[PDB]
Parts: sequence; structure tokens; C-alpha cells
Amino acid sequence: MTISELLQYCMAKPGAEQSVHNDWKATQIKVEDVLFAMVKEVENRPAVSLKTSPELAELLRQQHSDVRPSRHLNKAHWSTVYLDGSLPDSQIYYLVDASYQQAVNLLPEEKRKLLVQL
Repeated sequence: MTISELLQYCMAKPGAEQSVHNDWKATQIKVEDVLFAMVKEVENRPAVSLKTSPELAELLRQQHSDVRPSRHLNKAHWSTVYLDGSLPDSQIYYLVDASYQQAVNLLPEEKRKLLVQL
């Protein structure tokens, strides 16, 4: 699937802004200072790195190889999913909201109250 639409869909999540790191244009999707997922194309192939997530870490225990959770940034504290392009959109959308849900839970009272209005 195309990351072009996926990225725009990430902007449809209330509270998420794009923080671009001007090196290889790694784009961090986060709120005020809570980073849950960041997208970075390596090998010219789409790849997103999520923060420590239950199902994402579970994927590494239960399933192996193929997508290859690798240590380009941090393999145990982060998880890098090679989106590649040949990966189905069905799974990707779920992963986005998975990390997004976590971010909201990790936000204090003040922060959460705001997102509820949006």
C-alpha cells in the first residue's frame, strides 16, 4: 500500500504532529513530547519504528523472520516494522491505532482532556 495515504491518515489522529529530523528525513509522529511511532524510509523502502508495544513485541516472540525486527535504532526498546510496500494496508492501519491508543494512555490528565474535545 502507499504510505502517502497512510501518512495523511496519521494526520487525521487528533493531537499528532509531524516532527521531521533533518538528516535522512526521519519523520517522528508524536504529541507535545510523547513519541509513539516514527516513519523512516531505509533502502528506499518504507519502515516505521514504534515504541515498546505489547503486540509488537509479541510478534517477535510468536512469529520470526520475514519482516525482520532489526537493530537499526533499538530492537528491544523500539520496534521497526518494514512496511516495504508489499505489506497489506489491513495490518498497517491497526498498528497505527495500536501505538496511537498507547500514546493517549501515556498522557496525563491535562493532555487527555484536550484530545477528548477533538
